[PDB]
Amino acid sequence: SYLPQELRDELEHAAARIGAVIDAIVQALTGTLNIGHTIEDLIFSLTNIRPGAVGGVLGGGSIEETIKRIVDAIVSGIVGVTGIGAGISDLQSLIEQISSAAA
Amino acid sequence: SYLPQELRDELEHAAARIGAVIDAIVQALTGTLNIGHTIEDLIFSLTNIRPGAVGGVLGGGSIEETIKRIVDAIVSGIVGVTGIGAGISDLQSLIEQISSAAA
Amino acid sequence: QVEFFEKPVAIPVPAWCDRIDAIVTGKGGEGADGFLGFYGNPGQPGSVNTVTWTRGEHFSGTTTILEWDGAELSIPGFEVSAANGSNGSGQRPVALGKPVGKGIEEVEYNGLKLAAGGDQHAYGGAGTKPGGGGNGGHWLGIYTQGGPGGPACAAVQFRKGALPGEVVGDGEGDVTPPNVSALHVDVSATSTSITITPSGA
Amino acid sequence: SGLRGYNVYRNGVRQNTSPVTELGSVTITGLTPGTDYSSQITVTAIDMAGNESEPKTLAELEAEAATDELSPADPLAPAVRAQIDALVAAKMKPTSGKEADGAMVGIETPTGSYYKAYGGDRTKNQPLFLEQNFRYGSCSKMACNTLLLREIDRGHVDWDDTLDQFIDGIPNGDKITVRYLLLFQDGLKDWLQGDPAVQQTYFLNPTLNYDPLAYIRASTPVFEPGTDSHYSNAATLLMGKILEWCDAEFYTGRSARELIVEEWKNTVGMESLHWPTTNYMNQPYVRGWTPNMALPQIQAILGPFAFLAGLLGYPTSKDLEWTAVSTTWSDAAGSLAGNMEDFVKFGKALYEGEFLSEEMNQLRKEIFTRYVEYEPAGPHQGPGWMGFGLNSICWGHWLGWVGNLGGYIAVLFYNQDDGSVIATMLNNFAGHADAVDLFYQIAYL
Repeated sequence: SYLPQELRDELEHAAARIGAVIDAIVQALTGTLNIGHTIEDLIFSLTNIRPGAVGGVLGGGSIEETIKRIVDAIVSGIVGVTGIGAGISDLQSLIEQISSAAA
Repeated sequence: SYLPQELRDELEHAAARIGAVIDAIVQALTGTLNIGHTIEDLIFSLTNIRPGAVGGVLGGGSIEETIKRIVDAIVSGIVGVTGIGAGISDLQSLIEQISSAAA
Repeated sequence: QVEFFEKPVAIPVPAWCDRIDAIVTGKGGEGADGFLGFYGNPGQPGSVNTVTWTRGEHFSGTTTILEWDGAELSIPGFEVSAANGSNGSGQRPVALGKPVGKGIEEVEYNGLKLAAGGDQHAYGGAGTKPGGGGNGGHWLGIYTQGGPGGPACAAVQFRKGALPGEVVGDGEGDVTPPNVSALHVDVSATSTSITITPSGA
Repeated sequence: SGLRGYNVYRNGVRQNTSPVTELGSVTITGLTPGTDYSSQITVTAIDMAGNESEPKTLAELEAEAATDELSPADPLAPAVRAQIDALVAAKMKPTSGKEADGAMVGIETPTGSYYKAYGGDRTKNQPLFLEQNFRYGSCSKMACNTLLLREIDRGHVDWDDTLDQFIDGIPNGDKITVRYLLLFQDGLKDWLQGDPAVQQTYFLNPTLNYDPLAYIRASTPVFEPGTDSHYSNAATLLMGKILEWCDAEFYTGRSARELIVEEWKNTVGMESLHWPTTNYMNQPYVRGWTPNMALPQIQAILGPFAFLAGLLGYPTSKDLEWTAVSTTWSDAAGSLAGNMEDFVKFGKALYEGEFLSEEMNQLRKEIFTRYVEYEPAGPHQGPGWMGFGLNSICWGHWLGWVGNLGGYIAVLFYNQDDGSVIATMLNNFAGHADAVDLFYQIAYL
């Protein structure tokens, strides 16, 4: 009469569902294959989110692919052949060489 | 027999742990230093995630460092001296000058 | 005329070219894995070596080729390379702060300049092109493993005419260790440690 | 071409992590005392191109790389040590109803000293050892108050000066004087010794970050300043604000985190002393522990009179590790860390009146306000009275503090007449009565 069965059956798991929700967040954001994470790991996860977990733009599946396509397209347009695996140092180098020839 | 000690000692904190999880999410995503956040503060946090919380690409620690490095590198290739604090207005201005000299 | 190499290639030296200037970078080191309450140490950045090769003295005729093997830059009868950065050894406690994978600086030589590879701040992130140190790892998920080192690169300039005050070199890059005959050290101690301050080379 | 820096190798292993600079430094560590290492340590310069000299051994540099001789501490008599060891055993986990996995005790007297570690911290094959760091907790209040007393000695603050001169927006900042901070006559509410909503967050989420100054600026005072004396964390925090103001108007600008560690680490030779900015403290450290406990039992341990209590409850199923905690929960209270030898040096420097004039060092031993009257539960418990001084809590002829932060209880007291120091440390949160009771038993012995 004080604590009904339909409440008692939910309380059976409520404490464990909070741990399951913490483990679900840490796995999605950091890629752990473990169980029993802490609120410290939750804070680490939510302050170091994978760029693979954020949806992309302009054709990218992720924000990692989106930025890589943008950098690769500038570098591919300057070098004149389609390619992959460029960096931000290539971007500065190749634009410095085109700016010089334009001047 | 109905509600064991090993359950009762977990139920002791279950309601508080949900509030601690809300407080942890809001702090990570907005940078508050408070306690006792609501599910409204939680929706605000999850719809306004800091770009400092999302890990970067191509050397950036965050997506904020990644985008700043890309824009600063293009402008530093055009102007020739390595620099920082470029904007998207510089990016359009300085690319229009190269385009004119190249034509 | 400037070319950048980051994959094995060979190209002919131009007819007009009185000399070739080159900057060459080592591969970066791989970062160490973290553990629990310990990060990995990041790998060190590749070394940077520079050379000028002059026509008549080092190369002649129209048969010449400039050949980059992926870690050494070469012409018939001469070659230049830079030492690979040391791998990350062991672990760093959390209280000493997040590992940073250091990049190669803005090196400049005879009016050819190599863009600075930025530092890598991502946990276990790959080293930046050129030659950057692979960052040290954390211990959760995809952040556990250390990053691979930044790949080796060359920047090469085909040039005409002398520069102000230039004198033709031996045709090697730098092959010489620092002069340690005047190296000096200050030492201090406790009951369980020794502190070294080296100087003067 | 160009020097990149220097690499130091010991026995062929590079001790350096990244090239040392032309007047930089590297520390080689875990060396055995007294031994010569001038044949083990070797130095090499490197160029930007990666060229490396063959190593020069420190003998060839004529450098005296021998480690210092071990300091000969004059020991206590073995009949006293046997009794101290029996006293510590009566507080640790093998005894019925005690939760402490391990303990440290640091005793110094005119007739000799004894530093010991006991038990463990749940690492597999590693019992406690005296090189390990622990949380000093609210013993940090003695470090904070003392620098304010030095600052009063310099006339940079007078006793009657009020909070509005140093910081904006504190409740009753017009009526709190500096004397009322030092003597805990500020009426301000406490965020860890009160407020169960805050306390649950501290226990359940200790790595969270907190603004306790914002809590003060929101709070309603418990009493008007000067009408009572009651234990305050807000006081020591606002002393940190007065000291940050001093480093702006005099000296050179610092935070309280910086100024409190610089002065004590340089003056008292406390080489391990630090204030953690991460959730963890420096290596190696004692791991800290707690039983899982009810909110009514957390309130009993975090309360102002907690060490008197019969904390024999909570026959719980399981324990939580409590090594990781944010120093923002305590700020100028709570936050210092270091090892047992440095914690006993801190007690010696508080006895000797370091930082203070001969006039302050008299005044400091004599002005007091009530903390708690009590009835002694046994013969080793002292006068039935304790009081707050200008930089300590008194218990009979002893001056000192009792504190915790997370899984660590630490006690530090010195005899005002004799100059003897007793330090005690328990690595379990449940130990808040036991470590203080242990101090009383060593003092009575």
